[PDB]
Amino acid sequence: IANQPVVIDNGSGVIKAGFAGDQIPKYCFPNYVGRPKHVRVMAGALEGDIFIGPKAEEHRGLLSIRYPMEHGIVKDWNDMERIWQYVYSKDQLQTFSEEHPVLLTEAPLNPRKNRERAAEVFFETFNVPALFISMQAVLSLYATGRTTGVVLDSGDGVTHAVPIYEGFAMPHSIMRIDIAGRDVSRFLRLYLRKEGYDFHSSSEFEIVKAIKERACYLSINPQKDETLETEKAQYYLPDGSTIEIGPSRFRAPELLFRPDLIGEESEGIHEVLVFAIQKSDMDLRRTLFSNIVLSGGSTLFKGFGDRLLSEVKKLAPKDVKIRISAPQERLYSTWIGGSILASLDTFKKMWVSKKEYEEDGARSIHRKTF
Amino acid sequence: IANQPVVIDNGSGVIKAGFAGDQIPKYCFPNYVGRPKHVRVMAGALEGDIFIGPKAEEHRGLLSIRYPMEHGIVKDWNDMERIWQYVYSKDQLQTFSEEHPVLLTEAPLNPRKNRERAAEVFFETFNVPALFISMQAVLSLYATGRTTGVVLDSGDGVTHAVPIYEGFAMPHSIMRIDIAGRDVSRFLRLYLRKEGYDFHSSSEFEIVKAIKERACYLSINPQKDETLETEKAQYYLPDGSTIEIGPSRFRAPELLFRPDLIGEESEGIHEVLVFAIQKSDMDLRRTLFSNIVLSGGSTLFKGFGDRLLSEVKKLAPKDVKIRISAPQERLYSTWIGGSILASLDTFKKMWVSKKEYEEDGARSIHRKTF
Amino acid sequence: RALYRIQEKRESPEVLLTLDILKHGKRFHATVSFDTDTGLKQALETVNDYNPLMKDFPLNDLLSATELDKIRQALVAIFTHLRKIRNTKYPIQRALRLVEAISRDLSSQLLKVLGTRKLMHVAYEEFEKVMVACFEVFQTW
Ligand SMILES: Nc1ncnc2c1ncn2[C@@H]1O[C@H](COP(=O)(O)OP(=O)(O)O)[C@@H](O)[C@H]1O
Ligand SMILES: Nc1ncnc2c1ncn2[C@@H]1O[C@H](COP(=O)(O)OP(=O)(O)O)[C@@H](O)[C@H]1O
Ligand SMILES: [Mg+2]
Ligand SMILES: [Mg+2]
Repeated sequence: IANQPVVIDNGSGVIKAGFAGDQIPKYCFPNYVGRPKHVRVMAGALEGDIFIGPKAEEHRGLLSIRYPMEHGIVKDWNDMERIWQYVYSKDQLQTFSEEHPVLLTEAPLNPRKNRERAAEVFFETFNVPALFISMQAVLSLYATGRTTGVVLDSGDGVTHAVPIYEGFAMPHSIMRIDIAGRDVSRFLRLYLRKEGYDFHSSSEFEIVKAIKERACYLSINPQKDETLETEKAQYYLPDGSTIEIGPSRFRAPELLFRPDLIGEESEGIHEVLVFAIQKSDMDLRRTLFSNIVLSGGSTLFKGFGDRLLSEVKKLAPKDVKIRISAPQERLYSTWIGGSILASLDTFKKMWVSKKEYEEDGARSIHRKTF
Repeated sequence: IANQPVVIDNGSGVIKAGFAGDQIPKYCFPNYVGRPKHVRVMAGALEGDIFIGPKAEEHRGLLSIRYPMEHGIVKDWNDMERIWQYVYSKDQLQTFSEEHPVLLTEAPLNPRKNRERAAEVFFETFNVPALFISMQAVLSLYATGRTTGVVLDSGDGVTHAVPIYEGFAMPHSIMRIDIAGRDVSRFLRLYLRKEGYDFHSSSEFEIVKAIKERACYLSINPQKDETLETEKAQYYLPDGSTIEIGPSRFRAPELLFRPDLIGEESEGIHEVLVFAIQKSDMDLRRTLFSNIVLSGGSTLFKGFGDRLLSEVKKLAPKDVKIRISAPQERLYSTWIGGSILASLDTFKKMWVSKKEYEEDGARSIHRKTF
Repeated sequence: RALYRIQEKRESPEVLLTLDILKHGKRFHATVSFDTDTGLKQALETVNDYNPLMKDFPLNDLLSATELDKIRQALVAIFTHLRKIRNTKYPIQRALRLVEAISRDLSSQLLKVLGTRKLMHVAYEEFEKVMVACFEVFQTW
């Protein structure tokens, strides 16, 4: 049934779901499953043993939290099936999976088994008419309104730079590292433990994520701010008590720009971007430096753009125009692109029809994904 | 009866096209076909798999470059058909091919099948009213305005010394070698590799060609400049990086005067000229030495004229005045000659008419060209 | 012609200003769909590619022919014009269907001319002249 297709930006930390043609993702919620930690004792307690969406956030302290996917790869598939069912529930999208094509998204350079199982879940558990699994850089470029650019997407679980010139993707310049917002939040939890505040529960880890979102920033340069030893700032916990953050405010998001702070022998986000640009052809490099597009929630850190510009200037050639485009809707750029793409009449030629899946199976989605 | 004839000097490096009577070729573009080598992912990308002309130069980093001609001989005839179609497109000459006689140019001592297939393409595919396959050197001399002399045309693919007496090219004194500007640029690529700066891509061969056109010269004394300490002039690449050239700056155009640097047991350009002069009649040698006309792009190296004059004086007899003429319009000398020839009313008596080709075939061009 | 008219309208200042305003409001849905989903570029490419074959087709000479030699010459002209298909990217199956249609027109024209001839009424030698002319037309085909 050729109703409006359903666009599901399948983030590692937050899922953004809506119908194609909508200006913004109407149904966004965290990508985790909460289960009641304690014992149900009273008649008339909360119904159901699986809490997903704002119901999980309202009763966050009551629940033990599990994230179905890590680094863009689904680890628990029953939880992912539950969450994608919740996307279709009476609360979210109030619709039937059978009647709407689906535009899914995944990180680049992901395992093939992930795509295979996602297609299997969306064609067998849900009897979707049509599925299309799309990479996210193209959606960032659609949302920002370009055809040329290098998309540096840093989300909850995966950071990656994808260069595209005139709508042609360079698949061999795609850089990816598994350092993203969740790693920064874990590092911030470690630093807070080193202050004296132990946040070992999972709801307390969500509190740490809120701390990272609210009170954390990237200094323009690390050495002078590290040596200054500035004063501490007060953050109010949910229960009313206060904590002194201090150096954890800025030493935590520095994990993006040097993953060796946790022993990972990986590249910084600036090195990811510059390597993606410099692996491209020699003539496209100057154009790619002038068109850098930020995406994902981890690029929203206070002072992120300034530090990234300074680092890319340090790494780029002399007198090269670097211009980083950082739209306001960095969180929802991927979904807005998916909505723009799914609304096109050309989108009918891209998806994998259900009968086409039955004919081939994993081969159909493997061919038509790229 | 037909429209004004169209002159098409199709070199190995750059094609130069226009209408007869123009002072200069208004429609010059490189003689290669660019095909995109990356993955088209989004709607709104560049349209078409074939990029010819300035569209190929604008997106040069996106394309694999293929040269149809090699040493003045068409190796890929589909690409040649595409390029000649582009010569007639709305971007160049804005006219239909069924209305204008054509004056194609061909390098001397080419394969017979090359001329036959070119005429077949021009009479069948393009349905030209008439055709005339000329020779480049005699046209260059016509452009100079002289009637007797020696034309040492050194282009991208083939260099050749042709003596002409009163407008007639002596065919038993034509000297030709296949070492030309493209060979010099390949040698320059090899030397830059020997200097640490490595280029592989067909698009980066154009960067090497630009380096040749920008920073390369012919030293008057190769052995003197060889032993001295180099200056290492720095060249700025398109991406903004810099490279120090040094000894490769002058040893690269040395290939014209010493083919043995690439293991070829063929004459040098000075030897080509002198052997063409000395193979002619003993009566004409003095006036041929007194009338030498340079042509083609490879004759534009800094110090080319002085070096060639020194070499010819070394090889020429004493008490013989040597005058190498180096007109400013060396690149378009042969096209200007084709335009001068096609303007005359006698050109009506020179072309192979369409009916003549229809009734005879390859024999019509075989008698009419010679 | 209609696609050229649509293209001329698309380049007018009003359409460009509307698209620029929608871009400045970040309403990229409409602008991207207008750029891509129209199919105007592909249609223009197809019709411009087909134009040399369709331009100045001599079919009228076959349709206006009232004598068998004129029909034969019109068929010569029609096939010589159909030889221009190499320059285009026309579908070959569509070309064979066009040849089918040209055969239909040839049959209709021959039927009309022979109806004006009244073959059975005239003497036998005139009938033989008309027959050899018609079979020369078929051999030309
Ligand atoms: N204002 C902010 N400052 C810093 N980090 C943020 C901010 N807003 C969101 N984030 C981080 O971004 C992540 C969510 O990014 P998202 O765009 O959902 O990526 P994905 O699509 O891969 O899930 C969260 O882990 C959160 O920690
Ligand atoms: N200023 C210059 N210095 C050195 N080489 C040049 C210069 N300009 C053009 N060339 C070389 O000349 C070649 C083109 O010469 P041209 O006369 O167009 O050849 P053709 O006869 O094949 O058209 C190119 O390969 C280019 O490398
Ligand atoms: Mg994301
Ligand atoms: Mg030439």
